[PDB]
Amino acid sequence: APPQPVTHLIFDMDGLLLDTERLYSVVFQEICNRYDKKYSWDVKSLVMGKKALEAAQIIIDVLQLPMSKEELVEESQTKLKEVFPTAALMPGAEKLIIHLRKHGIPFALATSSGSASFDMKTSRHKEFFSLFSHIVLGDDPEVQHGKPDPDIFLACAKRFSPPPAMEKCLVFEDAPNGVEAALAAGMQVVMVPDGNLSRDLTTKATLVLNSLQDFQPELFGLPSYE
Ligand SMILES: [Mg+2]
Repeated sequence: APPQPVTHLIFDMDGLLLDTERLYSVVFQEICNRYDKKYSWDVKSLVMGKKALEAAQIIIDVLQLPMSKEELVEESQTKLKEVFPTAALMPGAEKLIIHLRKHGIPFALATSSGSASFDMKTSRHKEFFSLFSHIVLGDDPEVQHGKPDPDIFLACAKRFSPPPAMEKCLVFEDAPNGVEAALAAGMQVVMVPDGNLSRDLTTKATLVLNSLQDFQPELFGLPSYE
């Protein structure tokens, strides 16, 4: 469907604004390989956008790992805490966010990451995340399930004042679960997937781009870059 104008933007964090998915990947690969299993792209495609416990359970079930979701979360989080602060902004992220800010376009963050993980990941980036109108995290009491459940995006949209119609919201996502959550919420979505994701999982979004650098805001009725 052709892109329609929007007034409010909602961003994913992991893999979209920050390069944190590579950190998850290295840690889960190390754990999976102990058990002679490969933490592969098909598995990643299932768990990106999920809350930590949800993701862990899926990894365990799909790869048949001999652990509980609680054990996998505890171990992986212990390892990830050491490296989360090294997260870096993705290409085009700063340019876009600063542009939206200048033009007073409301935008917010909607991430399945919990509080502690968010705090660690954003250690070097507090000035960037301070530009968001508001932030909804995965441990928000209003949000029961991770993506592809639409609740995190619905909750995020409802916290703008005044709240927009969902159809005037534009989501930015790197993950197929996030694309599905946006569509289920009645929102348009720009996907910026890793090119290793399958064709089937990267042909559902309103627009699919190789980089945020390629996003043309005017396509959605927003101001062009200066
Ligand atoms: Mg993501």
